[PDB]
Amino acid sequence: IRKKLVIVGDGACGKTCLLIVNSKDQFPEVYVPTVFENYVADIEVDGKQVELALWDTAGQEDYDRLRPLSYPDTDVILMCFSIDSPDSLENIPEKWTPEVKHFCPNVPIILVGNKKDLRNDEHTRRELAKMKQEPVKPEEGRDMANRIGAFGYMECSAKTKDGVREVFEMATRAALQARRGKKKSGC
Amino acid sequence: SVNYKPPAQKSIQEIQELDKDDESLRKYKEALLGRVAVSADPNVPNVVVTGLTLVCSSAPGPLELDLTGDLESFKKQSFVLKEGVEYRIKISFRVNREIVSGMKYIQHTYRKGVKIDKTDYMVGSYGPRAEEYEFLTPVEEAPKGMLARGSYSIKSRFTDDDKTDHLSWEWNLTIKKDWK
Ligand SMILES: Nc1nc2c(ncn2[C@@H]2O[C@H](COP(=O)(O)OP(=O)(O)O)[C@@H](O)[C@H]2O)c(=O)[nH]1
Ligand SMILES: [Mg+2]
Repeated sequence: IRKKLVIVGDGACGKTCLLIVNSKDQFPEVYVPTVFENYVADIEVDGKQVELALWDTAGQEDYDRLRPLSYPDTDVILMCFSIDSPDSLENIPEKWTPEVKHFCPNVPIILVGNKKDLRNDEHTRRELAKMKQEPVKPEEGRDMANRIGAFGYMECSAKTKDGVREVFEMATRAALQARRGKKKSGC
Repeated sequence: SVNYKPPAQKSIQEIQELDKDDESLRKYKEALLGRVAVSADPNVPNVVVTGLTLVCSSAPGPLELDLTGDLESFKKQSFVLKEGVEYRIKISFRVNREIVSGMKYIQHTYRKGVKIDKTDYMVGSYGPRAEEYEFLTPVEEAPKGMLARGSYSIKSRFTDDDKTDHLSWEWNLTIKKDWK
């Protein structure tokens, strides 16, 4: 019933907005805090009633120094990149995966592609085209999930809310596992 | 692979501033958580490992090592554990002034002079606090069987990302048929 979630990934990949949307059911259009803190989410996930604490983190450089304090006792990690940022995805296996395996060796990971609303957005496609890039594809996110050992890959849009609800339900399932896973152891 | 880182403080402050409230606040818150610290101074020392405790519900008496005291005398004593019983290893420590990253608790166990096991435990990043910390390892079981009973000797090391020796000590674990 009581579970701990930690959300990690590159600056500006949409972590805080995802947690705000899950929690308050509206995308923050003007003010957005660096971290959304102290929120326990009530989730029904079939059978139990879970209280899922949502622990947000950040970087922007020095918030680097505090992040480590976030991992004790986590039940489930959401590891994010944004679908408008091929760069964010390469950071998954390069940065976030070693960091989380180090601090949370056997905690389940949900790999999440955020900003799914941008995948056919015109300005995004133009901006990326000029670099000979394109939005991340679902196949890529699934294979990265495969590679790093994730429990699964999901996509969402905090902006439209599409897919958000399912992210937190799958994370809750993962955390329950875890426890368962755890147981286982180894040594 | 991882890484480391660290740084711081300032840073945170710055962050916170950024401014405030705003974011810053948140951042611061966160920071706070982390926290605080303490111281400043440085020296202390920043980290003072104060004790080891085997959390075992079945055990008729205490199973604690005061690590702020004399460490050699532990080699002339032992902890008796009945075969198969579950237990966790609680490492009591104080992070006084600075945030310590990637803390690790390592145990290399020996039987009749030779090393038969190596286990690393991820403790994590800990910021300064007036209140002591207690790190519990996952539930472990004492070994069972003819080839598993006997005297062991564990060389423990509480360390971190910069591979600092917060404390090193040797303690013994004698596995028996009954607590007696
Ligand atoms: N288009 C779009 N933008 C989003 C979405 N989620 C967040 N953003 C924007 O992306 C930027 C970074 O958001 P934020 O949640 O602060 O990311 P954090 O640094 O990972 O917490 C802000 O300008 C948000 O409005 C989304 O789902 N779609
Ligand atoms: Mg944020």
